[PDB]
Amino acid sequence: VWLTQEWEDYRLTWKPEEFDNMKKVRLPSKHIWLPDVVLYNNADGMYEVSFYSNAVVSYDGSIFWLPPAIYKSACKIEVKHFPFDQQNCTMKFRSWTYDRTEIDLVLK
Amino acid sequence: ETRAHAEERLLKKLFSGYNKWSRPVANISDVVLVRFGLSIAQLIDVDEKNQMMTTNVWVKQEWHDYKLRWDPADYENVTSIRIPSELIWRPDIVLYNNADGDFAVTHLTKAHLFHDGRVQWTPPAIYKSSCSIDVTFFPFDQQNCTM
Ligand SMILES: *[C@@H]1O[C@H](CO)[C@@H](O)[C@H](O)[C@H]1NC(C)=O
Ligand SMILES: *[C@@H]1O[C@H](CO)[C@@H](O)[C@H](O)[C@H]1NC(C)=O
Ligand SMILES: *[C@@H]1O[C@H](CO)[C@@H](O)[C@H](O)[C@H]1NC(C)=O
Ligand SMILES: [Ca+2]
Repeated sequence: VWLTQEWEDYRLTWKPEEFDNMKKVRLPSKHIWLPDVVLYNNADGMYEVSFYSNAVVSYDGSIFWLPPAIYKSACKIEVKHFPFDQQNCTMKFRSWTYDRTEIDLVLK
Repeated sequence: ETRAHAEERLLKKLFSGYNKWSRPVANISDVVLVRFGLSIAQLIDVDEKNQMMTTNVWVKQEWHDYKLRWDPADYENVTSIRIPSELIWRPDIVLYNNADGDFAVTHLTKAHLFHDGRVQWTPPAIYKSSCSIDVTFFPFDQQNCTM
């Protein structure tokens, strides 16, 4: 999967005209504040994303982050109609650092 | 006046003279009281043949640090912060009966620090432990695996 994430960091703004009309730059995600969103129902105990890619920052303070991830989630398998069965496997994503009082999660 | 400057000031104050290799007690004779609790997320596997048990748990730990204290009135009523756990002293809790895994917590998430010194740290962990398996009444058996 690609875990697309977007938020506003007001401290990462700039006036484009002072910087040769640049509208966005890439900053290393390791060097900026990140919302620690991960998959809780993973099996094998892997939570984070695979690579920690770069983040695209806009001149107005908007952050767009698109890191890749290999996830091994656990799901209930229904065997009643095997091999004509359909499975319903869920993936739950949460902030392991911040609760609802500090960050809100919203579906794009 | 925004909370961000106040938190930055608080952080610069807390870790000015902080040593993370030092047991956080004012008096040498004092004992660090660590409240320890487990929370099982799932029972990944019970390996009867290899006599091993894989679990996914949250290791809840709580103690007091006498150097990480402040008055919220002087920092815009900031009562608690989240900090990386690798910046502070932590207890060295290890699983004795480890088998085919890690002894200690390896994830090192962020710790919740309150203004009275309380530190709350709840990293996740996947443990593979040893437990003798009794199969007298298989498949009606009841196993008793310890940690
Ligand atoms: C530490 O506690 C002991 C009693 O257990 C006391 O005799 C000693 O004076 C204390 N030291 C300090 C520096 O408070
Ligand atoms: C300060 O923070 C506490 C805890 O968040 C809150 O209950 C209180 O209303 C805030 N304001 C004052 C003046 O204490
Ligand atoms: C499970 O094993 C532990 C360790 O030997 C023992 O203390 C406990 O009483 C046992 N419980 C049962 C129900 O057998
Ligand atoms: Ca098994």
